Parts: sequence; C-alpha cells; structure tokens
Amino acid sequence: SNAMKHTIGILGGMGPAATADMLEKFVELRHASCDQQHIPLIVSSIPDIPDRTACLLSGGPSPYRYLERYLHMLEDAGAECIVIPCNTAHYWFDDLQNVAKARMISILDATLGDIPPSARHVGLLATNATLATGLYQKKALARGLTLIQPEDAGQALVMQAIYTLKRGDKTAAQALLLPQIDSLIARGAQAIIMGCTEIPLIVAGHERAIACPMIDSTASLVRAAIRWYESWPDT
Amino acid sequence: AMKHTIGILGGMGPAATADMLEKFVELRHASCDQQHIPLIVSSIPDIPDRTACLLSGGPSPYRYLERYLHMLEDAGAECIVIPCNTAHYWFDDLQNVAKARMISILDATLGDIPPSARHVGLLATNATLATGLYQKKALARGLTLIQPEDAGQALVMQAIYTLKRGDKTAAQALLLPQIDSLIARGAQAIIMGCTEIPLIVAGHERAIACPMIDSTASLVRAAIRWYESWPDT
Ligand SMILES: OC[C@H]1O[C@@](CO)(O[C@H]2O[C@H](CO)[C@@H](O)[C@H](O)[C@H]2O)[C@@H](O)[C@@H]1O
Ligand SMILES: [Mg+2]
Repeated sequence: SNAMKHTIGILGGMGPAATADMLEKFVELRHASCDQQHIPLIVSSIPDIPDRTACLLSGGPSPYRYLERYLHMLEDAGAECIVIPCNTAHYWFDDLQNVAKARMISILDATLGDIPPSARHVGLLATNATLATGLYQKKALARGLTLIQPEDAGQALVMQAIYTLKRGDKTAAQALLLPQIDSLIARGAQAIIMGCTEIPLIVAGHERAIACPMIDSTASLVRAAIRWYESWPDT
Repeated sequence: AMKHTIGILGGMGPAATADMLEKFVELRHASCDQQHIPLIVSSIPDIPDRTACLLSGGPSPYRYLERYLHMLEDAGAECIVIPCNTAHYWFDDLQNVAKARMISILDATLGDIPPSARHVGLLATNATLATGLYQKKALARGLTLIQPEDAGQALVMQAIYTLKRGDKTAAQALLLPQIDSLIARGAQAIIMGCTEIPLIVAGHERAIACPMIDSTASLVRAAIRWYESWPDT
C-alpha cells in the first residue's frame, strides 16, 4: 500500500454500483498477465455522503465535509492519486484539490478528452445538478463543443432513470433512458457523453442498438488513472 | 470513516474483488445510495500468489495480508472479509493479530448449502484442496466433498488462472466440462470455492443441472448480517 507504490485511491460510494463498475473497468482496461500486474487500489465506498443533487438544487446538507474526510482517509492509507467516480461531485473538485496532498484527476477533462475530434455536437446525459451548475460547460466551450441536453420533460425522465438505477432496478431504468438517447440522436447528437456514473450501467449491452458513440465518463477516468500510474519510472 | 465500516481485504484477484462490491450492492436492501453498506476496500494485487506459496515454495502472502489488514483497521474498518478462499490458510493467524471482527468465507459458504445436499462438488485452487481448507469443516457438518480427478483439476486450475489473465471465454470452455463431470459423479450441489469461479460461471447457471454455491455471495451475506446486527444501524 506504499505511497511509493503509487497507489490510486477511489473516493467512491456515489453511488456504490458505479463504484463497483469502476473497479471492474480498472481490471478490464489495464493490461495485466496475472493478479500481481494489476493497478494498486484503495477504495472508499462509504455511501452516507449526502445526495449531491439535493444539496446543489434544494439546499440539502453538503457532501463537502464527507468528501474531505474520506479523501484524507485515502491519503492516510497511502493513496498518491485520487479519482472520484461521480460527475456531480466535481462541483467540489477545485475545493478538494486545494486541500489534497495527493494528485487529483478530473472525470470532466478525462471524459471530454475521450470524445472523437469530429463530434462537434455532443449529447449530455447527467443529473439535474450537473446540468444546472454547468460542470461541463466551460470545459466544453474551450474545446469548441456544443452540448445538447434533454429538454425539461426529457431531463426529468433521465433523472428518474439515474435514481431508478440507484434504487436497483436496471430494467426500469433502461425503459426510461433509452428513449431519451434516441431523442438526443434525433436532435443531431454526434456522440453522447454519459455524464453520470450510473448511466453506463443502464446502457450496458445496448450500445449496438444505439446509432452514435457513447462516451463513458467512468471508463475515461479509469484510463486517465491508468496512464498516471504507468507514467512512473518504477512501474 | 463510518461506524461499523466493513473492510474488504481484496485484490486476490482484482476481478473477484470487483465482483464482491457488485454483490454488496445487489444483496443489501437499500432505498438509495445512503442506505448501502459502508465499505473500505484494499485491492492491492501485489500480494504473492497464494497457491504458489503453498505448493510451489513461492514467497508468503502473509506479511502483505497483515499490512493491508492493519491499513483497513487504521482507516476505520470494524469487520474484515477476504474474497479469496486460498488466503484462508492464514485466516487464524490474521484473526489473532486483528482488532476488527473477521468473517470466514469457509463457514459462510458451507452454511449456505441446502441441508439436503450431502454429496457436494468442490471447485477450488490446488492449494485449497491440498491443505484441506474446506475438508474438516465439511465433515463436521456431515458433508462429503467430491473433487475433480487429477487431469480434471489441472483444467480447473487452468480455468481459474485464465480468468485471472482476463479471458473469460477461454476459462468457460475449460471449466464447464469439469462442472458436468462433477454432476455425472453425483454432486448434489457444487461449491464455487474460488472467487474467480462465479465470474466464469455467470450467465451459465441455467445450463447447469445442479445448484452452484457462490463463496463470494455467501461471504457478502454474512457481512451484511454482521452490519445489520448493530442497533444503531
Ligand atoms: O482543463 C484543464 C484543467 O482541468 C484540471 C482539473 O479541473 O486538470 C485536468 O486537466 C489536466 C490537463 O489536461 C490534467 O492533467 C488533470 O489530470 C485533469 O484533472 C485543472 O488542473 C486544469 O487547469
Ligand atoms: Mg512506468
């Protein structure tokens, strides 16, 4: 668990299914000949972190002091680099980066970096809060992208899909989400960002039925963390 | 950290550890994220190969296990579970050094076998079989364990390490005929006694004529029971 081992901490639990999905992806995306070749990881999946959207939109209790606590726990355990598999939680990214000893890597930049340069007009599937606070907007503008978001009726259904997956019914979530993906495509999306970490779990298996490339924010962050680990002269 | 947090001392291998987290989500009833089990996970895979140590004279995993155990405790884990069957060779030693509660995969798994199944197949690593980890516990319960013959066990071992290398399709081609052989030999149930096995079998249970007992899922259920036994949870 050495710091000199370049251990990656996952500040997770938002939600727990997305965190488990990230772990599976670290295994998938890392080239390894055996157990011992995989990436060293310490994971916090401690879900009591208050709901991010309720905080931002309703003035519910802030997740910030939980994130800070669990970040220091990971650092104290030896994590040299920290990744957060929750898009909405990146509202607090800069604040956490101010207090962090460990390197931090943003899901937002990793995700935008994984969009083909030819897709200028890009759908965005995310929580109401990620949209309302514009987490992707400045970075997308800088890259010369136009973000396409579901209109109000559609967005409510996307939000319901996310929370339905969070409650554990994937089938019901899919029936809610898939029609919203087609609407984005019908409106001209050249790719669609899955900008909430439950979305890839809902979509999994249907990519073939979907006419445009889906950009997986969780997988993008995993790839970035892998590059970070692999950059070291001793790894 | 959180009250009654469960540490997972994982990474053996990492795919099985990920499978364990998925199962904690599946098997816990929760109204929302905030009702899920608090977990801190070590998946730090540099732990030396368990079977290689035991049958091949390779370096011992023990000191790694002890280190990461303390790490989890220091992070606030009050109960520790290990999603590797072969690593239970060291369970008693770890429990001695542990302040936190520990829950054995072996007992959790045997306790989930239907009482009607007397003659049970066992899919596990060579080391788990050779050191008899399941053996004494099973006999106490009146079970008779059936294991593959030499040739078949080499293929089970190959399947496990093939999954560990990341090819599930090749692992399945290797494993499935060994499952059929156990049933042909009269297995009333089969213990998947290696945490990679459920990953290989997943998607095939219907094709399989007898119940498979998932060691990972058994351990998860036992940890959930431990967590829910707290009056302040
Ligand atoms: O847009 C760049 C901006 O993003 C931040 C985090 O908000 O860092 C991200 O981008 C960097 C350069 O691409 C990466 O090295 C880094 O890992 C990623 O988090 C800021 O640091 C930076 O100003
Ligand atoms: Mg390197």
